[PDB]
Amino acid sequence: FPEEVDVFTAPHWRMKQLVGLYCDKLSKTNFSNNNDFRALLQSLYATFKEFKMHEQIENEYIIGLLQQRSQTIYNVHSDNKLSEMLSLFEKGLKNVKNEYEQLNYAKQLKERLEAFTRDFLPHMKEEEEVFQPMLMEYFTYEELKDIKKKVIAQHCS
Ligand SMILES: [Fe+3]
Ligand SMILES: [Fe+3]
Repeated sequence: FPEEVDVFTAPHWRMKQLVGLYCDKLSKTNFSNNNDFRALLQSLYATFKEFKMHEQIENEYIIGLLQQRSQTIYNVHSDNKLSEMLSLFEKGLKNVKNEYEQLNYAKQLKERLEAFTRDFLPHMKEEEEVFQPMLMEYFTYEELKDIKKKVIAQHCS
């Protein structure tokens, strides 16, 4: 699809960049060290806050509009369980004090992140492969250009 009407590709480039970044940080983190541990969780909190913003922008500026026009999207836009990811990080930052707790938490953190990323990727793929074509049908080219402008503005501060 032409770039100027593509409402998912650039934002998803950023989200994918962020996934790569936290996967790298996760692999290098020494979970036995409290400073490494906290730094990782603070980074995750920031990243997943941006994920949360991303989904919100989509709901408000894209999906909301699309659902109003198509009338055929019955479950639509998954949730990705971001609030619960954030609550997990918060518990690590607030309740984990020593090495035993850090290493037990780490096992669960890794499992939960793997699960999230396993769902996040297909979620983004569906938007690109299913929603984008639909937008092409229910909006004019110029309408989509304007939607993209708003979407980019919200994503980029
Ligand atoms: Fe989404
Ligand atoms: Fe998305």
